[PDB]
Amino acid sequence: GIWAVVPLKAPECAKTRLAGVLSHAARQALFFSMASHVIGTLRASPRIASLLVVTPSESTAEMARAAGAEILWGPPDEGMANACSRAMAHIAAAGGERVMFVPGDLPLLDEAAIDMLSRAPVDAIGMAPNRDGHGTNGLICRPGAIPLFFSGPSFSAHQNAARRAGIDVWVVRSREWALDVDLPADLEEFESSVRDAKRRVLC
Ligand SMILES: Nc1nc2c(ncn2[C@@H]2O[C@H](COP(=O)(O)OP(=O)(O)OC[C@@H](O)C(=O)O)[C@@H](O)[C@H]2O)c(=O)[nH]1
Ligand SMILES: [Cl-]
Ligand SMILES: [Mg+2]
Ligand SMILES: [Mg+2]
Repeated sequence: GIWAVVPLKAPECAKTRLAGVLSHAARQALFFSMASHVIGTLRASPRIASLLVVTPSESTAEMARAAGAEILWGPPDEGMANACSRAMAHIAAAGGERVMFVPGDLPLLDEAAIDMLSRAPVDAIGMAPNRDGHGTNGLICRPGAIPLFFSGPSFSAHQNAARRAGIDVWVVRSREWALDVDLPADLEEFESSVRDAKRRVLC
């Protein structure tokens, strides 16, 4: 009985840390591409009972419904932590057993990745770090086990929240969880695994 929660911005103010290397339109294109991939991946997962997108944008909300998500309104520019917290409280009020927070910028995410994080015991915090190992690209818990600390040194914050509460932690590290696209270096790493995949799978 896992609810998946994908927080998503307005497309006109998405991936601001790529504004040096992509145009306004190139950032919208990458934002939508990655988000319907994340949403579509969770939607096809036999492990995801329900799928909620949190967004302030009619544009984002229509794309998300079309990909099969239910929609929760959030105000703009509150950050991932408060958008996920809003959803967690709605899901908790509504009887939700477990919730998995997944950002919309994981272009390599697969069924294998969802399955592994969903195999954390119900009474633990499941936690998937980013490539530099300071951030959090997935967390699954009982609604209300810890408060949320997404963005910045989030991995540290989550681990410390679990320690304080004496709650077990299951860390899941993989190529597919770790690469979120925020920075130019991140986009190039994405581009580079997509060329590897032409060669390995095709030629
Ligand atoms: N509804 C709502 N959605 C938002 C908002 N702010 C951003 N998001 C979404 O939260 C997700 C991650 O934003 P991003 O800039 O990639 O965060 P990042 O630095 O990688 O760190 C987050 C997490 O991965 C971590 O490492 O702790 C994306 O799907 C954003 O669109 C917002 O105020 N409202
Ligand atoms: Cl974004
Ligand atoms: Mg990110
Ligand atoms: Mg990140």
